[PDB]
Amino acid sequence: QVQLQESGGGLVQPGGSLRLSCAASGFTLDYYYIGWFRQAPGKEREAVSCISGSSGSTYYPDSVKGRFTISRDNAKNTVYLQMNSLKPEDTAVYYCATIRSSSWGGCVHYGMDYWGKGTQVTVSS
Amino acid sequence: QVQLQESGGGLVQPGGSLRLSCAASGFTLDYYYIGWFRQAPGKEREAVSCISGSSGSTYYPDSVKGRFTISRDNAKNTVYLQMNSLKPEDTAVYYCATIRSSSWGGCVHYGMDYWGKGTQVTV
Amino acid sequence: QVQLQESGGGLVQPGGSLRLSCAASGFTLDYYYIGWFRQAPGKEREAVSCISGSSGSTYYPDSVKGRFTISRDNAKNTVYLQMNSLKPEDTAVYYCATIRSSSWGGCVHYGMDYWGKGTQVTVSSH
Amino acid sequence: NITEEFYQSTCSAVSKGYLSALRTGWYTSVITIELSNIKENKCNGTDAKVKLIKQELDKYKNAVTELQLLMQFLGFLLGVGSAIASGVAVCKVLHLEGEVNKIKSALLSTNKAVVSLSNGVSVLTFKVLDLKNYIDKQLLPILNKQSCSISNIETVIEFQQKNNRLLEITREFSVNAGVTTPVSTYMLTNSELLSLINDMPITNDQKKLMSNNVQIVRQQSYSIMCIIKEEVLAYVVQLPLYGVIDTPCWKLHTSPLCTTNTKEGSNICLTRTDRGWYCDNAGSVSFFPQAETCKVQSNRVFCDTMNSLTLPSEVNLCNVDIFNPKYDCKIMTSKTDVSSSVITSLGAIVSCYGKTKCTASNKNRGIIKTFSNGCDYVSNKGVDTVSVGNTLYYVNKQEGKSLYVKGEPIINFYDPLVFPSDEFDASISQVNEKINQSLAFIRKSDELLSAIGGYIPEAPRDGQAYVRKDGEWVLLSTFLGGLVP
Amino acid sequence: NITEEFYQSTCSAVSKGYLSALRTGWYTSVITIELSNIKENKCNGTDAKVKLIKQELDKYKNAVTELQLLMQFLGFLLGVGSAIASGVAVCKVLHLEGEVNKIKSALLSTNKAVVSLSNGVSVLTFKVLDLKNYIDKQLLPILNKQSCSISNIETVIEFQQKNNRLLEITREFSVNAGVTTPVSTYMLTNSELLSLINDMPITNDQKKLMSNNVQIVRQQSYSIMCIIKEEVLAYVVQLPLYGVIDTPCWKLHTSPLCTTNTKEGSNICLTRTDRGWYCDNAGSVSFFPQAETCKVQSNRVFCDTMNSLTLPSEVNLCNVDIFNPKYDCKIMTSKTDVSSSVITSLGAIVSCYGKTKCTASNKNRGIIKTFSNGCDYVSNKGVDTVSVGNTLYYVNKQEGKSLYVKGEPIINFYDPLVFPSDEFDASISQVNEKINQSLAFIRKSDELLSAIGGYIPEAPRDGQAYVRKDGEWVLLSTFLG
Amino acid sequence: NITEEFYQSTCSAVSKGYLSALRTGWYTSVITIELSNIKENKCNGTDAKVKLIKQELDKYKNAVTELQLLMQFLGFLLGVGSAIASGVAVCKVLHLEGEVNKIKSALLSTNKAVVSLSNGVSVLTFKVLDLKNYIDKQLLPILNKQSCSISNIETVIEFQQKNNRLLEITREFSVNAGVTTPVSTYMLTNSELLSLINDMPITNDQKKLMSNNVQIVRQQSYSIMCIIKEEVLAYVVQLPLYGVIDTPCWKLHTSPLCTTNTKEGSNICLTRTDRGWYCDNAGSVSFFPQAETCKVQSNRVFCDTMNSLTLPSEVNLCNVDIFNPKYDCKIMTSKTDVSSSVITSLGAIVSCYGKTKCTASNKNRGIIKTFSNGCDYVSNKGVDTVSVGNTLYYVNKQEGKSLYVKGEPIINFYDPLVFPSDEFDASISQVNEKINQSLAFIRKSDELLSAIGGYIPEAPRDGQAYVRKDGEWVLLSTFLGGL
Ligand SMILES: *[C@@H]1O[C@H](CO)[C@@H](O)[C@H](O)[C@H]1NC(C)=O
Ligand SMILES: *[C@@H]1O[C@H](CO)[C@@H](O)[C@H](O)[C@H]1NC(C)=O
Ligand SMILES: *[C@@H]1O[C@H](CO)[C@@H](O)[C@H](O)[C@H]1NC(C)=O
Repeated sequence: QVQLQESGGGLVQPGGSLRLSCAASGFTLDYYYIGWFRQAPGKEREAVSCISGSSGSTYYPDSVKGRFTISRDNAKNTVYLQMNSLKPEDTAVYYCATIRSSSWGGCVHYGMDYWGKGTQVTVSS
Repeated sequence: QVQLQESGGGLVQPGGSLRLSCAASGFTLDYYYIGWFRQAPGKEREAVSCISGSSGSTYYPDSVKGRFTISRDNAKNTVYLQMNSLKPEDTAVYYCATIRSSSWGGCVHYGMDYWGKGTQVTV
Repeated sequence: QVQLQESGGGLVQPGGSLRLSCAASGFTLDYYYIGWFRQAPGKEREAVSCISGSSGSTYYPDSVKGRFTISRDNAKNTVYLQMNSLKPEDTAVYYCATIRSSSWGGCVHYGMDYWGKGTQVTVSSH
Repeated sequence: NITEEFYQSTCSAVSKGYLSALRTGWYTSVITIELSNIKENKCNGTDAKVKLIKQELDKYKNAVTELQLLMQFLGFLLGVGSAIASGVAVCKVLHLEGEVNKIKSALLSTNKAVVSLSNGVSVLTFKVLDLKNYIDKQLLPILNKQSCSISNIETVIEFQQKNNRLLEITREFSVNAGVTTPVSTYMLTNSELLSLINDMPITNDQKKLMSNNVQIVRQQSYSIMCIIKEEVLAYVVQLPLYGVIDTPCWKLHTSPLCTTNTKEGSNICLTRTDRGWYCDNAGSVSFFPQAETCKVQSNRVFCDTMNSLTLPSEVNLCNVDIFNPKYDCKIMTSKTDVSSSVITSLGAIVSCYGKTKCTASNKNRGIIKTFSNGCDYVSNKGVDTVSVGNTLYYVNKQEGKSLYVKGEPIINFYDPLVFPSDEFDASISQVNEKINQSLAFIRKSDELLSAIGGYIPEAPRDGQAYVRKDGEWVLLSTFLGGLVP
Repeated sequence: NITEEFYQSTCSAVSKGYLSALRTGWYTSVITIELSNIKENKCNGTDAKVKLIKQELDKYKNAVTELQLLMQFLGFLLGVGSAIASGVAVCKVLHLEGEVNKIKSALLSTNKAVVSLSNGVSVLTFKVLDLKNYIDKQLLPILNKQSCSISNIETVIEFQQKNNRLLEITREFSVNAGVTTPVSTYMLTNSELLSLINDMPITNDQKKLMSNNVQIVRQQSYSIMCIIKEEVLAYVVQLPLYGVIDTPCWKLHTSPLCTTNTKEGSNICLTRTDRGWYCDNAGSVSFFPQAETCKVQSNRVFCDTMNSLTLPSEVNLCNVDIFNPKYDCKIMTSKTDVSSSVITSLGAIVSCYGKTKCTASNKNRGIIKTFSNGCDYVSNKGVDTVSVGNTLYYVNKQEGKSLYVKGEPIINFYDPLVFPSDEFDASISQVNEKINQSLAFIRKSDELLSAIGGYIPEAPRDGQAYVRKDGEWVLLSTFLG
Repeated sequence: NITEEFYQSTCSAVSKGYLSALRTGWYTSVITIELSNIKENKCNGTDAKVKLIKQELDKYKNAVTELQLLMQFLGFLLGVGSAIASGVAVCKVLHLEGEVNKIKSALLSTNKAVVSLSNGVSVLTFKVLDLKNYIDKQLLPILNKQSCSISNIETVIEFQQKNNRLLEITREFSVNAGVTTPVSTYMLTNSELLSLINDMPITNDQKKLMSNNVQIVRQQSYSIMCIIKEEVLAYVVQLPLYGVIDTPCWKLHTSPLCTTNTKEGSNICLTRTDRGWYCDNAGSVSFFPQAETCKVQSNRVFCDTMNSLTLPSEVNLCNVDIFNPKYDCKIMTSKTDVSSSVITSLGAIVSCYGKTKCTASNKNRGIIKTFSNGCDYVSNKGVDTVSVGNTLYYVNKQEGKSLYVKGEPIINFYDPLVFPSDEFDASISQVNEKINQSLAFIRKSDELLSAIGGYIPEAPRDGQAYVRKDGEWVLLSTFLGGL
């Protein structure tokens, strides 16, 4: 039942914008936390944005706060990561993940229950 | 069943003495604390004297201690408050009250379970 | 069932050595602590040596530590107290005692469950 | 004077001679610390003495800020109370507008005062620490001007001493969410408490009891952080009122009473479940099933009526006659015959069953008694320890005489074939009821099986009549030879 | 907004209007104190100040050694966790080779840092006290030479202030076997905790909740003494993660419901056993049977999911219709009609039985209601105390409206002759089941007992023929003559 | 070398490899603080240093006065002890005349001494603080005369340091009615405790065990305020004696085993109630039903025999064969099919019933297993957390091998129609006993109703004789001639 599917990856120029989408099927959002994660080559995978399914409250690490914003559309059952003013250091595979709020343990890759297969974003000259 | 009846009120001159009586009916004293309270006109009601039904131990606030003494007569089932060297500021309505020692919560007007209707003393 | 039998008492000269034996019958040592106690004339009875039936760990009071050693022979079911460099102050009746480790409460005469009838040791010179 | 009785018949023991001290009510006092209103600490100082003051002054400010953020067996039968409901209510009144001003005006020229609240409640008030006066009159000269007129260390030490109490009160409250118990000596010193008690609206006998047992009073008290407003720190201290004193008390100890058959699965057991503290109180008996909620000091027993049931005085009868018709004594039944001991006031009850080794020893003699299977008892006279299985128990050594009351263990009065062994929350009458029902169904079923085994089957189904002879059906014709002529 | 409903039919009451704060997870932070490595204390000085320094200095050394020795009703239905399993795991990783150096290097130029441990977990790290810097820059000049430069008294006092935190932290751990809770302000000051919360990987809603309720956060946290190695003292602080906030909560209060017949041995009782806190949570209901495990702050209720059951939302039905077919409401039964009271959020339930005196009083008026036998309720408006027997209860004075829902007490719907009174862990369907079973066994048995007098017994075995007349056997011989 | 076995048949698991440390006895030591006897402090001095001395001196006097007023699942099967009976008894003896003098005299030339009390008990005594010597040699020379010889500020401070221990000891006792536990470092420092242990009448193995685990010793000790008399303050410290060490221990975890039928409430459940810590001990097994009363330090487990039952070693059979004829295994029954998990030493037991979502996840993969209805188990190898309903459990990460023992859940062996599901304090045989009784009355009563219809009803009652023919009663006269 439960699946996640990221899309919207591609080559961006620095300072440009890109929106990623994560379609949820098989469960309801309200009961979950939705997160965006990224892993650049060779580097350990790191959190980027979390949102509460119920309250819509969000968490942004210091590194992307201001540049990245996460949103959700209940009618379309989809969670979005808008990326603004992209920098080459943002080149990574971006993963969608979720965890039931009952089991919530922070916006950490080891604290997630379901994972999408990812979509590659590349910021290049 | 439970009733209280104060008596002995009247007009007194300053420096005079007066004894009030409180007849208990409907319960036994041994299981209760008996208190004398007074409320002067316009003023909030205040404690005056408590006694233990069991031990006969007594409590007097500072203002009347020495002048007022409380005693009990088991044979007559009545509690007495003797007042000596009375002052005009003692003019008040004097109420008899009681509470079960099981529910005892101090010699305070908010800590009583049954109240007599009072008898007026004027100095 | 349970019995203790001390032996090896006798007249020793000061500076001499003596070995006492304590035969256990009726119970298993593994579950117990075995102690040697002594009572000199007029004095209260005092501990001298304890041993664990299981681990073989031992306890010697300050007064005899170094001079006295306790041992056990699993094959013979017997506990031995070797006494070296004996002093006249060591003259006493030596008792074997035991307590279940479940009830262990120290190497003290008031902390024992079974007692032997004793064996007399005298350090003297006619 | 302490005595004890062991009842062999019911495997229980009553210790008596105790005197009551029951918390029946609550008194709420208001403890205040007058605070200094110190914003910025104007100083260019780099002098050691003033430096100590700024770290210490900072501890004072931090504590205020910190406190401000803060305010933004049969026990299952007991009811459920709200332990600090009275204190919180008084604290609630202090939050009403104008209310703090009443208290604040009252305590300017004395440290002790009675104040009537807007809801009519008259409370005793205590200024236990004046930090406002101290900082504003002593250290204020170095702190209120950029230009800083310095400070010395003997003054510094004095400041550390006075400020420390505020820090500890804050500390205690910070890890107890503003409600502490027992009330510590930082919250309330021994002298402070004593004068509080002396000025309390209670009788003299009560004043004496509390003063001789202030350590108990503290454990039954609550400190409730209440409000910080207009340089006044106030916490409510909720003190116990002991409205029942010097009534007889007794402690009921109970232990399992089982049959002693050799086969381990053939035994039945019974245990009085009504163990706990009992006190005469106002014509009834206050029963405290969880005896650990009571604290004993010599022969005085302090309990809280919040942890009691109120029982008819006939409850005492379970001790003299457990089958008495006037009170239904509570028991549980089982088949779990494990060994244990209950150390009583003046001895030990030993329930030794199955193959367990159970003994009692003396200090100097060693093992002096080996218990046989059953429920038994030994007094603390000449006995120092008891061992049941792998468990060693030290007995209580208090002086007093014991009485061993002999009687056949009542578990012998039950027929194991109809004994309800799976009753946990039971009683004598309930068990009796089920036994009567099991016996009823055996009277009736045996009558039924008898009458049925008595009945004869059908006779043959042919055109012939049958009569009954010698346990079988015989033809009627057989017996008619001779009617002619 | 708090309201309350009393159900006369089941002797229970529900208080609602509460907001949830459930600990769903754990965050582990690493708190460090940088230590000084001081062997011998060289001075032949017998000056009071150096003497004070030497006695106080000994207290520092003793603390390190001491810390070194250190690191070498339906509650029974709950599961069993390992409260500090996550914290302990992080501490175990810190003992691994190279690991402390990672932390120590990380905190070289800042007091706050995110450090990835060797297993990939990124923990927040905090150097909260540098005693190394203090002794090596302050005291090293007086203690590291024969000729001893032997200052004034304000330094003695000063050493005591910096050292005091270390001594108290050490003090706490020594009597708690390296694990303390609540987390004291010695373990973690108010400012430290607040910034920890601020730097935590959580939502803004969570950050706001935790910062406004730090006294609760401390009580739901653990401090785990972890390691002393290479002049670093480190303990793990295990902090609650609140993944459920602002969902509706309600508290169910219950009390025994008994029949009130005059004959004492004739009464039967029943009590709803499902009392405790309830919170809506993810389409289900989180149930906390031991309500003392929850802490209430105004209308916010802090609980731990470790102490909950997860129930179908149909569990709410026990409140409106206890015989509803969709959820089997849990109850206990007895014949023990003892009197008691349950103080609720907004009033008081009184179970008054037998000859017990049960009353309610006002502040100024005194006794205003005497309860009759049965289960009843009063709101806290105009009522101040309740007395049951010798037990006085003060009621809660919080504002809110109560609703008394009338209905016949259900214990009256049961026939006492087949009522199972020795059910401790029971429920509505199970009790119904036994009554059906008890009724089955008396119908069937009476059907059997009816078959006594109607069938014919054996005739005598004396070699004589018998016929049947008037309900007994008669000799055939009788009729042929 | 910790291992674990899960038994699917009974929804339980045993963790082994632990070593015992059982408190079997008590040692009572007497800790003393030598006091100064200082009435009035006559001085009109208004020097700050002397002023500090008068406030601190008052704290000392207040502490003394204050201390003086002071001295004027299957746990329900456990017995009831008196925890400080031995300590209190030693304290009672200390109130006897001459007794304090013996101790006071003993510690005259040493701070550590063994003293035999009047009832013959030989106790270790320890003077841990000499305030008498400090005040009489430091403070007393300056307060001697009205005219007061002002002490340097550094001397005053030293007094605060020495006196502070007394204030804290008094503080602890004041809020604990003279009995504290655990024993704080104010009552007894680590060096003091360590030397106490070293001088104790115990084996070297015990000395080794206690010294390496002093923090546990503190938690299992009591400090009992005893007496202040003749300038001697004395409190008894009651220390644990560990007479059983290094015997095998194991911990039994249990969880509800229920049927998984579709119809809600049609299910029956069973739970082993004998969970807790178990230790081999002297040919028997010591059983601690409330496993929270024991503390585990690595693979060592500290328990108190005061909280145990002593059971036949055959109790272990419930692990291998719960229907064994030699020990009647204890169980509870219910219809309460709620979901939960029990975190074990090396994994997690999961009881997942009804509509509950029950899963186990890994750190990096996320959810890796979804449990089906029933009782199941997963090891901690490759699993990091477990969620049952809305409850997240972190699992223990200790190294060790697990064994999954397959077997049919025994609840399947029961007919739900005669199953006693409301047994709380039950056992295997008792449940059988009740099942047999319900089955007996159904065999027999149905046996009886059958064959009742086989018997002949009564003949007419009209004073006429009847014989039997063709299944009915016929008048005898019919077969005669009227004769
Ligand atoms: C049990 O039956 C006997 C006689 O059949 C009667 O005397 C007794 O009162 C009954 N008790 C109960 C509890 O039914
Ligand atoms: C009890 O029996 C009635 C019929 O007599 C039936 O309608 C009801 O469903 C049964 N309930 C239970 C719990 O057995
Ligand atoms: C129950 O009855 C069976 C026979 O059907 C018998 O084998 C078994 O031993 C009995 N068990 C008990 C506990 O009576």
